[PDB]
Amino acid sequence: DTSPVAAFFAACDADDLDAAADCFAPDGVWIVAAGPEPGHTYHRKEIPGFLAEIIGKRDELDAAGARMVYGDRIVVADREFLEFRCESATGEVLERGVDVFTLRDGKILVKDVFRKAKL
Amino acid sequence: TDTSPVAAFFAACDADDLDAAADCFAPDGVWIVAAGPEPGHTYHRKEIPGFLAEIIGKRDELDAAGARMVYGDRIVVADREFLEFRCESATGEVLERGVDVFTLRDGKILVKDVFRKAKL
Ligand code: NA
Repeated sequence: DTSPVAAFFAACDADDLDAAADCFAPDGVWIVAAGPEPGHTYHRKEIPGFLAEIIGKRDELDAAGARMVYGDRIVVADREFLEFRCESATGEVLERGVDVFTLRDGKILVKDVFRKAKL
Repeated sequence: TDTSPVAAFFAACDADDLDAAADCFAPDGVWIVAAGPEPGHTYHRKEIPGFLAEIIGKRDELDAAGARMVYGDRIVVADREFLEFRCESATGEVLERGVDVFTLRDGKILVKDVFRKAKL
């Protein structure tokens, strides 16, 4: 499996944040679900700092008893699709969404995050 | 015209045949909108006709305001289709953006699961 998406998640589980950032193309972006665009585009120079923050949040939520549950990673041509949800210790869903990846030359060109929301 | 119930659903909407649109859903099919307490809100089959009527009225006013829906290509795999969408103003400002995840069963839509970008 040569997917940079698989490589990205393996890097994050190993806490190898430099290897995780290197799964993105030189012009790659990470577009989070919330922000003015709507959404917010993190450019490549911003991904290391963002990764550090989200890995910290992952560890805190894990310590608080929550867990991330991923669906099947689905690949079609140059796109990968991945559903996810974070559940608390009670099963309450804390976040649910889907990642849409666009790949180019074996690197992540776009990680585009979409979410469910409360009112 | 593709026989996929996703293609059929959008064809019926464009044709303003809202009964035909709803019948693209399985008898136990659901439409999970992006926002609600779940998070999201699950509309069951019997509630889909009333919800469809609302969004079509919203579509018609946005269309009259010069906005347009721009759909990606339907990406088909396993028992599922993925469809990105965005609503743009007459000048290209993005008003809405998201992706539909369709779970299919026996030629009907079992789940339409809507995910979105959001402003703060
Ligand atoms: Na078809």
